[PDB]
Amino acid sequence: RVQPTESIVRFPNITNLCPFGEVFNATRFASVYAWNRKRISNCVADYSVLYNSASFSTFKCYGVSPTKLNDLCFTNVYADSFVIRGDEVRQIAPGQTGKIADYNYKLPDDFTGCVIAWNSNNLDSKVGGNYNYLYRLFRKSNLKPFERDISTEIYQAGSTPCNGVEGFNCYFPLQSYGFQPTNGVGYQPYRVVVLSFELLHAPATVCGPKKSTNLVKNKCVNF
Amino acid sequence: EIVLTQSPATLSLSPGERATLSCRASQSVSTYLAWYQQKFGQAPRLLIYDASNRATGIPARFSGSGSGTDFTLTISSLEPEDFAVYYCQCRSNWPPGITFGQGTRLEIKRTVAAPSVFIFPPSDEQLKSGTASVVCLLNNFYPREAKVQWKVDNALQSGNSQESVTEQDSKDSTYSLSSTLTLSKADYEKHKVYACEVTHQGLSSPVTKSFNRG
Amino acid sequence: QVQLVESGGGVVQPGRSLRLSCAASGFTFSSYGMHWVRQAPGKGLEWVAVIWYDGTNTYYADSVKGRFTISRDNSKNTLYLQMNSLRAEDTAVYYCARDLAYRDYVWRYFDLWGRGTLVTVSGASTKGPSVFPLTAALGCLVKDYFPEPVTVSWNSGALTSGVHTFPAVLQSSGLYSLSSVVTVPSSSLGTQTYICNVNHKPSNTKVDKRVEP
Ligand SMILES: *[C@@H]1O[C@H](CO)[C@@H](O[C@@H]2O[C@H](CO)[C@@H](O[C@@H]3O[C@H](CO[C@H]4O[C@H](CO)[C@@H](O)[C@H](O)[C@@H]4O[C@@H]4O[C@H](CO)[C@@H](O)[C@H](O)[C@H]4NC(C)=O)[C@@H](O)[C@H](O[C@H]4O[C@H](CO)[C@@H](O)[C@H](O)[C@@H]4O[C@@H]4O[C@H](CO)[C@@H](O)[C@H](O)[C@H]4NC(C)=O)[C@@H]3O)[C@H](O)[C@H]2NC(C)=O)[C@H](O)[C@H]1NC(C)=O
Ligand SMILES: *[C@@H]1O[C@H](CO)[C@@H](O[C@@H]2O[C@H](CO)[C@@H](O[C@@H]3O[C@H](CO)[C@@H](O)[C@H](O)[C@@H]3O)[C@H](O)[C@H]2NC(C)=O)[C@H](O)[C@H]1NC(C)=O
Repeated sequence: RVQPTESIVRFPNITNLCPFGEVFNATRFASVYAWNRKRISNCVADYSVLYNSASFSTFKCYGVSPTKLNDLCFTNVYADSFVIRGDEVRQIAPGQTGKIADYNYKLPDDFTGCVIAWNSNNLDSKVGGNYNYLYRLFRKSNLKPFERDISTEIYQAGSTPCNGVEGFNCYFPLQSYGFQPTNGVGYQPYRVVVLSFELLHAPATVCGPKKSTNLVKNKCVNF
Repeated sequence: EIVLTQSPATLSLSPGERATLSCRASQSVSTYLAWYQQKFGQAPRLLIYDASNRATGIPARFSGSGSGTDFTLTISSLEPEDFAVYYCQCRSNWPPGITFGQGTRLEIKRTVAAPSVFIFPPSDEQLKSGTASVVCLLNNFYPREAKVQWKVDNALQSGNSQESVTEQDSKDSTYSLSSTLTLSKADYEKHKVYACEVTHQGLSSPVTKSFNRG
Repeated sequence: QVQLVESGGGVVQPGRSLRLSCAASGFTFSSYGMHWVRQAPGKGLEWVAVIWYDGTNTYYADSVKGRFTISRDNSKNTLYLQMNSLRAEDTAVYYCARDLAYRDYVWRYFDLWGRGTLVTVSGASTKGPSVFPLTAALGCLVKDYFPEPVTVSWNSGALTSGVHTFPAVLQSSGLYSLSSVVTVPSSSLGTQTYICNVNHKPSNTKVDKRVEP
């Protein structure tokens, strides 16, 4: 009836890779305050293309070994797109302080997700700087996790409110990055994304790859 | 696959001067190439990563630049900790891996000094063991490139003798070379005149050292 | 104390296996990635293997794809590296290396290197050197010895200037050889007696002979 071990088998074969190029390889990202975000679902999330692409720069992921992730399947993948100052890259992490952590982006703590970033200087710049990216300097308090504010409402350092028109101390919220094709490494434009893996008590998940194996026939009872 | 292309093949210069090496990568890598400095026998140590970041333990005299497929390192003032070999390395996706370069050796200028050629006839001691060996020695020459040919009845023997060169000694900044031919005893008896020819930039004409015994 | 020290250098026949180890110290082992880079004699550096800081996924060069095993056990803070199906080219100075980046997956730079351990492969058995004979210069040529190292001296090191000791090379017989020479003034030729004292520690074959024309 039964037979020696080796006859077990896997792979109810499927395929259909999904839009991770369409977020990593976008021709243009939005800035920090206007950080882009998008739902990804009903696909196999192949990260074995993500790791081994040797064109990323400061690639880490918390809370789970990604290689072990590839079996563990989550849903509601939602991933980001924005760009940061060269130095500031490390500061996008759980429970970290700084300037982005307060006024432009706060990562939820105990976050088990990924932060993937990189250097991009070859395209996100031009002679004199590509002034298409801005960041916030003021806000009344800290930010919640994963929320946005785009607004012309301004801080009032003094007592008298600034009635919309910038003045000596209005401090109009948005200021732009000055990127140069010659500036230092710490000041390069680091084009970055972030994924979060939120399965918010949500049936009908959508799972990922499990690479292969090659059949051997005419051996019974084991599957 | 990225295969690193290093120029110039070697550098020779006096200390205190400006040494600029180039590493042109095969295809674009943005900002990711790193420099490794290995003295002879020592442990290689990183100098530059990200192609302009001066890694820790690196005095400020070390500078590098470039991105895409142009990458070059500059040194303002060489002092003896830096006369070494040097490599450029970076990383790859298909198949995932890492490619080093070929290496770039550094040499000291001094007064070009021609060789003293010597030839050492085989000893009967080796004949007691049935093998014959002969060494032709070249002493105190510069630059590294040089050439040695055996003549036994004018026959040039190649692929039968191993030549080794010592690394540049500290004192006179010179080199030494020596090549040992290994020969079956039968090939020892078959002739009686054995000679070695030297051809080098320091020599106006080829220099022959020879003997007649067997 | 921030160092790596390798371990396991040796000689083995082709087709058999050896496993090395690298000891780490002065830093958090389980937060950085580790690499193995091998430096074949007389050649440049060739990356062999890597391991992520949690060792959950690993990469191997093509020349060792499916033949070597990289693994880290943080219990002893020791990195390892196994070998299987070794062939002649594998002779090298295996430098265990440390990743540059802290808790990053990129694994692109080697920021700190172990001293490098010799590893050699051949069918030859250990055998002591045969030191053989031969202004004006002279010395003794050292022949048919295996493995390294051999330390040469003139008159038990009495003289060191104008002395050349040459790199060992591998000949097809499966052994090594080198030679050692020194220049002396022509007038000194008959005046002063020269004895070449040579040590080969692994076989402790201490043989010393005079050079006389
Ligand atoms: C953002 O944009 C980036 C650039 O646009 C992009 O990077 C690119 O990512 C793709 C991902 O698919 C990657 O393509 C892979 O290429 C593998 C190797 O082939 C390349 O690359 C090597 C070295 O780089 C070259 O030697 C090859 O020739 C080829 O490059 C070029 O080829 C063209 C056409 O022949 C030439 O004109 C060019 O000259 C040449 N370049 C050079 C420099 O000479 C390839 O093996 C991968 O597919 C295989 O993957 C597995 C092995 O890794 C196999 O198991 C699998 O089966 C695949 O095999 C076959 O692939 C065929 C591809 O055409 C399919 O048709 C077959 O169907 C398939 N087999 C089966 C059974 O189905 C893979 O295609 C690029 O190399 C990479 N390039 C760069 C510069 O980065 C990023 O990915 C983008 N982002 C994101 C998130 O994706
Ligand atoms: C299972 O995975 C395979 C991998 O691509 C999917 O592709 C196709 O599989 C079919 C199986 O019938 C192959 O059909 C035939 O293959 C022979 C030999 O290769 C070929 O000569 C014939 O012309 C015919 O195509 C097909 O080749 C193969 N695709 C390609 C491009 O070769 C398959 O769809 C997956 N199955 C399921 C149920 O998802």
